Amino acid sequence: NKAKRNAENRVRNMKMRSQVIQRSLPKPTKVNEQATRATNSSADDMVKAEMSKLLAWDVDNKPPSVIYSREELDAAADLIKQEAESGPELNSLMWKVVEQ
Amino acid sequence: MSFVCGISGELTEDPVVSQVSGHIFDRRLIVKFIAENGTDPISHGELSEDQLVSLKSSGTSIPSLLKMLQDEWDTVMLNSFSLRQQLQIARQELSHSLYQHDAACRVISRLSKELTAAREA
Amino acid sequence: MSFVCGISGELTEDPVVSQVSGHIFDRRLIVKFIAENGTDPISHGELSEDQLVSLKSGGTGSAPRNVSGTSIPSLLKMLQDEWDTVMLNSFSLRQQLQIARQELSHSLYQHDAACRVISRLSKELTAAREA
Amino acid sequence: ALLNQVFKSLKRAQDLFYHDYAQPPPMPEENDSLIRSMKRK
Repeated sequence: NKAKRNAENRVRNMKMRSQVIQRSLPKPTKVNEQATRATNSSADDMVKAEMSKLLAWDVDNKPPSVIYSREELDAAADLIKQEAESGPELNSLMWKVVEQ
Repeated sequence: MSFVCGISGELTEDPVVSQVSGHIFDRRLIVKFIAENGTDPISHGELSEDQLVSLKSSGTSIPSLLKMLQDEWDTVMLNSFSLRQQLQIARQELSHSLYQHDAACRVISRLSKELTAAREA
Repeated sequence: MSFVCGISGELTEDPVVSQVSGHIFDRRLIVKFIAENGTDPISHGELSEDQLVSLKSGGTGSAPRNVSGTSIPSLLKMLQDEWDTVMLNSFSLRQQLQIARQELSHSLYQHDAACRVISRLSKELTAAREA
Repeated sequence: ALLNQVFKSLKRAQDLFYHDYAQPPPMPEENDSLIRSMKRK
């Protein structure tokens, strides 16, 4: 009960965290209020709104009012990558323009 | 002939090829790579110091050569710094991209649940 | 004498080299070793009395030993060791940058995720009203 | 061209990490340790 049952819950809860937390990727020291601004008129804006809640959860430890399971988020992620196409391959032209 | 090392990207006085990949290295770098990593730097297969096959093969002024070392060393360090700077930018872009993805999953999850209400109104 | 025998671990007064050897031996050691063993103490090559040559010092012209610690060879050596380290560091940085840059290029779904949301919300805005 | 999408993605990533811009670029622990291990050898 104290070990592997909690350890399952530890990794289970860690699987609910954003992939930034799970990979230990960089996250900002403060949630920039200038970057989070949006027109509240496009699909990109409402994604940016929810993104602000994820950043608060990871930077401020201010969790969202609801958190979806890994199964719901994975089923949602599946719906993204089945739609997306023609994603750019890495090439020397990309290396040129990123340097620019 | 000019031979270019796959680790450094520079000419070598002692070109060596690895049988685990067929890429050409400076003997001294690859031995130090093996002695630290134990692997081929390009193919990531197991590699050892006996597996290297050797390839076949005026001055100007001492202050001039020392000034070439100075300018060249600043170029190598500029490369090392900009790699660290570009690496963190790559990590910052990546974490933002994952944040856009995870926020998009929250939106798609949210909307797909709200779309069930129209079947039970 | 400042050479230390590789077998006995004590300082020589009669240093000897042979063509199949590499570690130093004493003359008064190797001749009895030839008699009992006949065999090189380190390489196990066959030993014979014509192979042994004895070292000497202090001949005319012999350069004075540099004791000051700094030298041109040792500085060029350590500058070379710096360069090897910095290139292997830069290589592993360049490798990590390539991996991170690669996957973020593949992860560029943002425009296509947005179109799916637009498609989803425009369905919702009709589903919200046909009831 | 890819440059436009790269620009917009980089600009947003920079803007989100704006409070970190004054910090120097880090040295990864793997890279720092492999320098030290080679020096020790």
